[PDB]
Amino acid sequence: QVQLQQSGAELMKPGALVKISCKATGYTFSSYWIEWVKQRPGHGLEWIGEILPGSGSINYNEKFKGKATFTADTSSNTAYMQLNSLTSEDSAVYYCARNHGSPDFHVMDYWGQGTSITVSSAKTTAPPVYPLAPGSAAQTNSMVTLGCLVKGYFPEPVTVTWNSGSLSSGVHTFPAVLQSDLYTLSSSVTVPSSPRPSETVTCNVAHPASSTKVDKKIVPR
Amino acid sequence: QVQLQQSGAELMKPGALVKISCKATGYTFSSYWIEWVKQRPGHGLEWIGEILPGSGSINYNEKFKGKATFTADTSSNTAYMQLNSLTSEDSAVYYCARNHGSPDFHVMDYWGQGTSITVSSAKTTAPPVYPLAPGSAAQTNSMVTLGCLVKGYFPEPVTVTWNSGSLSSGVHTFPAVLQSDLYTLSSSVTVPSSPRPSETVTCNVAHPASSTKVDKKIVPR
Amino acid sequence: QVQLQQSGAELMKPGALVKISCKATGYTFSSYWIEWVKQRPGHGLEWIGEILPGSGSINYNEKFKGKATFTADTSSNTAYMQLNSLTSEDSAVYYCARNHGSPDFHVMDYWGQGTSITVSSAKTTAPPVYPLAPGSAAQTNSMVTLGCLVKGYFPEPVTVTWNSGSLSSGVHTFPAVLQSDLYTLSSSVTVPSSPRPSETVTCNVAHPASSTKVDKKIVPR
Amino acid sequence: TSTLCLYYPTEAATEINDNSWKDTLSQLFLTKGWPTGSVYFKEYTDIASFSVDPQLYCDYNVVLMKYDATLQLDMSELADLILNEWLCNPMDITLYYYQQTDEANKWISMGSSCTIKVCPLNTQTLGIGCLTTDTATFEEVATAEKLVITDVVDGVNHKLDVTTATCTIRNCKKLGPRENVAVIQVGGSDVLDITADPTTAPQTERMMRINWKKWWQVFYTVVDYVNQIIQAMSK
Amino acid sequence: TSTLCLYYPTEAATEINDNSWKDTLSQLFLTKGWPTGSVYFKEYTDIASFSVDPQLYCDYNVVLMKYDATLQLDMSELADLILNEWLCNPMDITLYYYQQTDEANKWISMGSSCTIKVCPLNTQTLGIGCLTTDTATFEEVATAEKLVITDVVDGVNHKLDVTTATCTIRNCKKLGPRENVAVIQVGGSDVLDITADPTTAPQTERMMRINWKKWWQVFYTVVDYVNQIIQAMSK
Amino acid sequence: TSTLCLYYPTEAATEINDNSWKDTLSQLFLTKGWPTGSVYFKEYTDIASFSVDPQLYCDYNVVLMKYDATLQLDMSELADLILNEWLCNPMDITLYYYQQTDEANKWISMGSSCTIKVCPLNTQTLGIGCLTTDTATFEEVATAEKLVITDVVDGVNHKLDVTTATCTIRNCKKLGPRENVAVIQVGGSDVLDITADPTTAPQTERMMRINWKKWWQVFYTVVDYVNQIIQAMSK
Amino acid sequence: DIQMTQSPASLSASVGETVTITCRPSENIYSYLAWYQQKQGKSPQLLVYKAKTLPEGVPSRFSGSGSGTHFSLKISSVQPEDFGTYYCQHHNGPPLTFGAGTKLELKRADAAPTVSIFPPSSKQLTSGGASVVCFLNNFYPKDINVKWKIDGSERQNGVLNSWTDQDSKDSTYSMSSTLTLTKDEYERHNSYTCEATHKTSTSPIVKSFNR
Amino acid sequence: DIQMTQSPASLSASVGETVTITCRPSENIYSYLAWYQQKQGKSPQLLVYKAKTLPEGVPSRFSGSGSGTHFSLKISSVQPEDFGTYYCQHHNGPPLTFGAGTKLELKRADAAPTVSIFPPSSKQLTSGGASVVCFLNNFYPKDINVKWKIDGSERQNGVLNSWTDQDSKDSTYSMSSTLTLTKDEYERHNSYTCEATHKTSTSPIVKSFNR
Amino acid sequence: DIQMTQSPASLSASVGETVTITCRPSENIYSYLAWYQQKQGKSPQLLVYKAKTLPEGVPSRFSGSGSGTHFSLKISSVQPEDFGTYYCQHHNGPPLTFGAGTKLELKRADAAPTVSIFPPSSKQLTSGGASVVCFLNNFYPKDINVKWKIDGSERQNGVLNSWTDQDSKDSTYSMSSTLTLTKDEYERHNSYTCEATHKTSTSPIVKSFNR
Ligand SMILES: [Ca+2]
Ligand SMILES: [Ca+2]
Ligand SMILES: [Ca+2]
Ligand SMILES: [Ca+2]
Ligand SMILES: [Ca+2]
Ligand SMILES: [Ca+2]
Repeated sequence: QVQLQQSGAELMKPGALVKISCKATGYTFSSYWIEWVKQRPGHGLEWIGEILPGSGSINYNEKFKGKATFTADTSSNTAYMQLNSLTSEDSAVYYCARNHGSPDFHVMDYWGQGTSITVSSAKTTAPPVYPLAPGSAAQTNSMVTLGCLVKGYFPEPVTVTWNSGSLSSGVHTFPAVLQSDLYTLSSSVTVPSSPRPSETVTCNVAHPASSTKVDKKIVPR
Repeated sequence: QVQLQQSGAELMKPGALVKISCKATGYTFSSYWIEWVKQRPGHGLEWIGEILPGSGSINYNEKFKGKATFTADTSSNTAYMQLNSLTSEDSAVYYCARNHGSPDFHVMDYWGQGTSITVSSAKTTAPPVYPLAPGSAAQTNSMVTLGCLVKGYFPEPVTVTWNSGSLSSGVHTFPAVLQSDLYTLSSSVTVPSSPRPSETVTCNVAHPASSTKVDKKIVPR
Repeated sequence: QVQLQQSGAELMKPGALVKISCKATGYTFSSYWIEWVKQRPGHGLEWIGEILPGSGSINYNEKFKGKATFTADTSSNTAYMQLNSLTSEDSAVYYCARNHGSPDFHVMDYWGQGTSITVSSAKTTAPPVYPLAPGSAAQTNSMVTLGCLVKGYFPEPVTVTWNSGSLSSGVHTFPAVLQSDLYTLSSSVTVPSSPRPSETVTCNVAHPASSTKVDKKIVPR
Repeated sequence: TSTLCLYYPTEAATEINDNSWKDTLSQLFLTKGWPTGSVYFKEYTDIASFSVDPQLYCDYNVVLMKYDATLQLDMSELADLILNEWLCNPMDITLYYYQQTDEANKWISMGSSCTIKVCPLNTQTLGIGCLTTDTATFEEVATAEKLVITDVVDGVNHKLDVTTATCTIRNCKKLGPRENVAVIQVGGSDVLDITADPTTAPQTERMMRINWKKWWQVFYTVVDYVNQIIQAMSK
Repeated sequence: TSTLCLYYPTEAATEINDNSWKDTLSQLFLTKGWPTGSVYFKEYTDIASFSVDPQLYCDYNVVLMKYDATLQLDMSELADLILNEWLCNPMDITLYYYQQTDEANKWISMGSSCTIKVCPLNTQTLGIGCLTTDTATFEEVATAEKLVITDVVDGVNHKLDVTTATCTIRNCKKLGPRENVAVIQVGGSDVLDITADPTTAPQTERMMRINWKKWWQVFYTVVDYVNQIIQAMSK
Repeated sequence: TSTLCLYYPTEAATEINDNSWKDTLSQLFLTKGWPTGSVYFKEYTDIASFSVDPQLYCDYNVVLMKYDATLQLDMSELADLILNEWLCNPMDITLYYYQQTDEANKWISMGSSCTIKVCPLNTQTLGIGCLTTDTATFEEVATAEKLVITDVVDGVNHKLDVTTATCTIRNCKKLGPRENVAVIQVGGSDVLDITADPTTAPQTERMMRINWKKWWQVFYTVVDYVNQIIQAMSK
Repeated sequence: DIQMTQSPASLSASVGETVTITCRPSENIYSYLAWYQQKQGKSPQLLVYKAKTLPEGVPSRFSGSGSGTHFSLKISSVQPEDFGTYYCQHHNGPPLTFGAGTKLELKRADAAPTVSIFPPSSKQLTSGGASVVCFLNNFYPKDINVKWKIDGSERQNGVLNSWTDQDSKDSTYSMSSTLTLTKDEYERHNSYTCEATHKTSTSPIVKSFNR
Repeated sequence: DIQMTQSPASLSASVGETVTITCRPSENIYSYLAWYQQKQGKSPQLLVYKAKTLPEGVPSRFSGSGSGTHFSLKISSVQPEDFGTYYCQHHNGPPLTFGAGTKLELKRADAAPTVSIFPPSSKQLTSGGASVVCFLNNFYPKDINVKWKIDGSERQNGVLNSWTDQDSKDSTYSMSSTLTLTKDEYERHNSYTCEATHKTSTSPIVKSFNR
Repeated sequence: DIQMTQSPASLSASVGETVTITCRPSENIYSYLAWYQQKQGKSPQLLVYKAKTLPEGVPSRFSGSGSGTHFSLKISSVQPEDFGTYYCQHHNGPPLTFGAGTKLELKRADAAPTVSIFPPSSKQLTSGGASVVCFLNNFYPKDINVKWKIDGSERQNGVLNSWTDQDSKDSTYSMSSTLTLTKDEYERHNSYTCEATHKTSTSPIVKSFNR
């Protein structure tokens, strides 16, 4: 019943420094090494280093020596990693796993949940939502498709829903994608030509950051 | 200036388990044994066991072995007793007294104030109050008697007052008595035939549990 | 980067006792003696005594033996001085300085900021403000002078401002002076005969104690 | 020709974090004069149990014990077990009563939580200050320990009440000293009283003190002074 | 014919919680060979005071002392008092000044809060680094202790300033060792320096270490090894 | 004719708080028999460094060391340095690799934060369980200490990786014992292991224990027993 | 199991008088007996140990005595502060057992109960069931009994009673019977009598009402 | 630096089938290789160590093998719970290096993309710039490509794309291109075609619109 | 008790000039004398110890000297930052005693007080007592005296005064007398003069008013 719980996600401004943390539960904290792995979207898994809380032994992957610096509080049962001089490319997911005992060295058996860091000198922003209505083109027989476009906002995340959960199945909503510091995202929905336009399918977008709740009904034409 | 202060009163549901506590003040907590006595309304005093905080010595009355389990926190200066698998008959008052020193063994010199436990699978309830007006019978010469009946409520306690403290002396108010999971109680008052009915003697009942404050004037006839 | 920070100011009633405190920062608290100096308005500096936190050594100026009593909490890093049986003449500023090391004995190198004590059996009070308007006397050529008189209040302090900061330069405001348990103070202002009476110079007085904010315009005649 | 067996705790090796530490140290052991296969490395995971039945494999055994206050075990009790030759049998607290025979018959119990209450019997199977019927009258001599060597007045029967659920109590005879072993303790100035007897305190050469800093250092020293350590056993 | 007197602290007996413990142990003492009325049980309630004037009643006295860090008393200071023969007189700090005479004249003060400041006098009754008039110039040699054995440069007069309200200071001469006593300490590895002299450290047989677990166990051991303990006194 | 030099820490004198303490004690020293200019008082501000190169000025040196757990320095390591005659040279961790020669060649490093990682070299300048190129494969033998006496398997070269920014590591040879010095420790029952060797533990007369109460008391005792202390050095 | 036998279960006397409670154990408690006094709505208070010894605070009109199988307590010049429950416990090792208890009451001149019968409320009859109350206020000899006769026929299955402890003012108790039954069961009957037997009244003092 | 070489970068199979991922280190990892499995939006989970040994919980259709410079994993009766990413790491001392990863996908019958083109919003054109969206929903073979032709001429400098992970329901992906440009740049052009190349369609499936 | 004797009690000079405060103890302070400087509304600051040694930060135009019973401080090129109070203390063991203090003021060209007399307020006279104020603003030589003449006759029992510290701007002080008395006492008199003696004015500069 071992378990490492890492701190919550954060988003620093380029140049600043952050503090991730890992809290251990279910084993003698001083008796096992703590691992640190970095995971960027298209780079697999990078080892950063390890630390032995208590004794204080430390090991750094040659490539992070300047960037990462580990510590451990025994009274707290938490190991910390600190990234200095953040760069737009430090944005990624960081894990902390427990390095097994003497038996088999360096096999990490328990992994944290993962902390998330995002470096971006961006500032909060409202996501102008635009209603995507089919081209006036001739009537499509069976199914018709509508869309919603939440554009240029900061920062993640946002909640788009068609008809407040009403119309759920048959919908596709795509992953926000950063375009020039702003995240942009779209969502498509497919219903028989019967419902629309004889209905009122609406885009329910909510930005918990700038606290902007907006609704826009896909008006045909 | 020794003193043991026990936790507040509680009321568990049958089958659950409770935690009483005793906090010591005025002596070296680790140097004296802590006693536990059970007191039900018609059973006098039952010894449960004792514990020696620090060393950890424990002694159980053969009859409670399964029910009670003692512990002690030295840093806290409090001894705990825990009753497992509560039964409707575990309802009673529990004390914690200090077992004197080497001199005279087993003589408890300082007693806690007493904790109170009530096991009852009952649920909160409002106490319908009924006005008790004398029988239309012929006029009684000197004193006349009025009554108030708070019936079927849960749980204890309740506050009945005649004329909000106005009429206090000359009143009798009886101990709630559990009838089928509900407590029921009555209160009588005796004033010369002069005041009543030429007055407005009222029953002021307040149930701090379901927060029901109600007043009912004893209307003759 | 050594530094001693003393507790906030207080005002006891004659006969009571107070607790000043000094918190150390920047050195091994247990390794240096803590000094206590008393400073009344017209008496220079009086030495009270010293204390060595940790070992516990103490030294009292023969003249304070009965009045002052020192203590020190090592876990807290704060030294305390307690004045017993306060007298109207205990009112003054109290400091706490660090007694240098073995090198040079008794030279205090770091001083606290100073705590302030005021003994007075007085009670809170509102400061009736009176507008000081020039004597009807013949017109004064160049500059004219107006005044404000905040009289009989308790306790310190108060805020007088002419035209809410508007008219600042060219003003004189005098130190409150205790007259029979009540503080009294005046403020003068000098502006060309041009502005007044063709203006509206006002006295802005605020007593943060009895929360009395009042404004009074110096009405000529 | 001769063999050296090093006993250490898991934590020791875990802190070292190398897949070749046993190997590196072995080459280093050639320096001090021990052939390529002359030394063996045994890993005890639970000191308490190991101390009781330590199947000593080699000619010379040097066992590393690190004072650990966060386990509540007495170093002395542990030393008394490794440094000596014990011979235990099992005890059935349920059906039988027991008595120790000589200054060498002791009751060594150990486990999760060892709580032992005792009741001395007169020559009738009757309690003396207790009722063989209610354990609330027994005499408590151990309250939840992880290792306990209990001693009672020799030649007296006792009804025993251990918490066999979490404890195991066995009847041991201490027959003497073990020459092929050594204790090297790491940490805690602690002086060891390995006699049940309050009167005596024996300090032997096969009972050595190293000052803790890091485990790699401990092993380096053990290697740098193998002969010195071996000479204290063969001496 | 001979008598054995056991001294223990109250806490010891309180933990035992039996009205017949003294009795049970006595029957157990017949085993080790001591007749029905041959052993006595004396209860000291305050170790500090007992250590000073311990009216030893029997032929053989074995005193049980349990290391208690929550009282701030030095075990060494306490041992130095019981294990030795002291002879004290009262001191009047108010009217007289004092001086110690030999390596055996010490000032033993004890009480609620003992705070002793001293001022050495030259051959004129004048201070040396102090003004016999203002105690703010005195030299503090004890800040609120419960037991203190003060030592000053022999053959020099001193104006003393004790806090007699909570303390009592007496002038003691240590005449030698007490053979009818023994100290059995329970707990704390602690090694005892019972010499005022920094140079020497004497370790005697009448100074024994038992490992604490429960008080019943302590007594069982004391009984199971009575002769061994007695032999260390008569030896 | 002869001279006595007392070494103490600053804290010692600061607690005394007198401008004439050195003087008062000196007159007191005439009592014990030392002429007006016969004793000197040297103030060490940093024990760790003083222990290494303690320029002993007088014929007889008695150094006062107070156990201070809030500095994390080992008393044993400090004793080993003062009580003995060491001879160090500087090491360049950057350009050279090193090896200790005999049971007397040790690496004594000390400073703000001393963190030493080591990598043993085979006879080719190649790692053994490490890559002389990446210190992440080194073996850590000290994690941020204030004083460290490192010991490696004799006769083996090692690439060293100290944190020279906050540490200084020097190569020392211990040539023997110093007769003109003595250690008087104040506080902590602590027994001192001043041998690198786990096998031996030497306890000398020039290694004395005083029980702490106040610094004035310590000095009074040192004076009241000067000869006893001197006799243990000349003996 | 040592069984403590306290007698009398109840005692009654006025100030100044000399009472004597008595504990009698099943086995031989050598002299390890204690006496605690518990006052209305509070906790017990050690009052005597090792048979005859009294703690410090405790007055001295309290006298413990005896040994073996017979022990006695002896409050002498009983003052208003000595009224409540008294227990006895042996302290000769576990398991400890206490006495049953002796309740010391304040004596006084007899008093007859002024009973008042009360028929159901319109409020209640609107619910669905009727309930007849009956108060027997201020009577002295603690003991009192009540019969519920529903049209001559005695009932008892729907009754619920509550008593009051000796009053601080006069020293008289008080009772409260409450006969409950269906609204229907209430209506198919006519006469409701509340009968009460006491020491004062030569014959059952009754009160009643007919619908 | 030991370089782990995982192959294939992507694998595709249906339940019951037997797959085989394979790690190949640059140097000689004696037998110190591990295998972790990471599932969509979670953390990795040790699945195999020291080449062939499996931790406790882990099923047994998972089979590790090999030594030296060649190692292989072998999920056998693949069940719906074995779909996600798989990494391999050596544990022969620092610095540790992981594999690239192998993504195991759920096989299934091919599917053609139902693309829908969408012209700018009046809302947006009021801002100052136009943006053309185009959805290519539910297609199977993961791989799909899109050309943006602004009046016959291919564009690509203003495009931004986003994909969807294999759906839990049908196992089909989904894409979303978004061509952005000035309002002016949008207006001096007439035909906007969104072209898409897939495996299903013999030729580019297109959708378009003219202002 | 060692008595420190600081002189002069007050000193006055302009920037650049060289002043010399001087401490003289009653007994022999060997060379254990210190000098602290305290600035308006703050705390003291060690400035010189063991007679001639200066701490670290402290400038060097500050020069301590002497020994025995005579000691002196010697601020040399006095700059605007060296103005305030200066104390001296011996540090030759308890009890420590400080000097009286020397106040260093900023010199400057003389200035005559522009006094303004102010009669009671209607507001105040409605209370029950009158109070006459009088301001003597911006004068240089610190010293100034005021006489209150209530109809030719000098009064002084109801007066209360307050001063201002040397101003940061011009270096001139300011005073504020406040004669208080009954409303009745105020009304049975007619002429209220506020008289002031200064160094600037050859004769008492007066201001007054008649009801
Ligand atoms: Ca018993
Ligand atoms: Ca035995
Ligand atoms: Ca002095
Ligand atoms: Ca002496
Ligand atoms: Ca390595
Ligand atoms: Ca070496």
